Amino acid sequence: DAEFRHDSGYEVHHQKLVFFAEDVGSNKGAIIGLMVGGVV
Amino acid sequence: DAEFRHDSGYEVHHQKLVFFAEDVGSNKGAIIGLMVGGVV
Amino acid sequence: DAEFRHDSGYEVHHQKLVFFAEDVGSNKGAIIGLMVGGVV
Amino acid sequence: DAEFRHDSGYEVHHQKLVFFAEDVGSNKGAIIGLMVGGVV
Amino acid sequence: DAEFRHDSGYEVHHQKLVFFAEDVGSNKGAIIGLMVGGVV
Amino acid sequence: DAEFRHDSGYEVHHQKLVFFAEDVGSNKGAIIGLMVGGVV
Amino acid sequence: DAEFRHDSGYEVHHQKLVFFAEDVGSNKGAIIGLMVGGVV
Amino acid sequence: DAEFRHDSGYEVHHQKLVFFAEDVGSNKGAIIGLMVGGVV
Amino acid sequence: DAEFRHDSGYEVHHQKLVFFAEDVGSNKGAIIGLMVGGVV
Repeated sequence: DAEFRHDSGYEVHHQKLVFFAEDVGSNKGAIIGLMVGGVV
Repeated sequence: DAEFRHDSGYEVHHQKLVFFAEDVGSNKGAIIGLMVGGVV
Repeated sequence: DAEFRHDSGYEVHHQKLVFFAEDVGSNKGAIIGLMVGGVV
Repeated sequence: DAEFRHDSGYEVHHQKLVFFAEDVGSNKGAIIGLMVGGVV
Repeated sequence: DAEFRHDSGYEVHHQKLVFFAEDVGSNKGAIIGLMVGGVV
Repeated sequence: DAEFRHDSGYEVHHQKLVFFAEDVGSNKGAIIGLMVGGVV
Repeated sequence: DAEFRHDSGYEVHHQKLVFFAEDVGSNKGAIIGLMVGGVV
Repeated sequence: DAEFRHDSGYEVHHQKLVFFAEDVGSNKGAIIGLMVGGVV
Repeated sequence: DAEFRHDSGYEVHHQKLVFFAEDVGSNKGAIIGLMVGGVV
């Protein structure tokens, strides 16, 4: 029979990162625009 | 028979990150725009 | 029978990076534009 | 006679756009920053 | 007589665009930074 | 008589574009930086 | 004797700027993102 | 004796700028992204 | 005795600029990305 267009394209994400493990916390500047595991 | 378009595209997310483990808490600047595991 | 166009192109991502493991936290400059595991 | 500076610069706007006419409503991502007919 | 500076420079805008007329609505990514008919 | 500088330079804009007329809506990537009819 | 890490990095700011001294107030556009003497 | 790492890197700022001293205020466009004396 | 690493690198800034001293304020375009005395 007639088969119309089927919607799809499911997203799936799973990261695993380490940030600032062993480090002093002196007067650090301003860090930004930082992002991971995804878009926008 | 006639089959109309079926809606789909389910999202699924699951991260695991480490932030500031062992570090002093001196006068740190302003960190922002920080985001992970998702969009926007 | 007639087969219309089927929608597809599902995305899937999974990284694993290490950032700033063993390092002092002196007056570091401003780091930005940093991103991984994805687009935009 | 003496003529001081006259204030002016009146704004006027009038658009006409079509957004999402005939389209399924599956799991669409997040659209933003979208704006028209004006500033800011 | 003496004629001081007259203020002016009136803005006027009027577009007409078509966005997403006939298209399925599958799992579309995130569209942004989209703008027309104006500044900023 | 004395004629001081007169302010001017009025802007005027009017485009007409077609975007995504007849096209499927599969898993499209992320489109950005898109802009027309103006500056910035 | 043993001397643990001492917290420090005190901030201090003091500017002095002039904005819009002698100027008419016609239909000025929208100015934003304007900031000084500090971060964020 | 044993001397552990001392936290430091104090910030200090002090500018002095002139903006728009003697100028008419006609229909000026939209100025933005302007900043000084600091980061971000 | 044992001397661990000492945190340092204090920032200090002090500019002095003149912007738009004597100039008419006609329909000026949109100026941006303007910044001085600092980073980012």
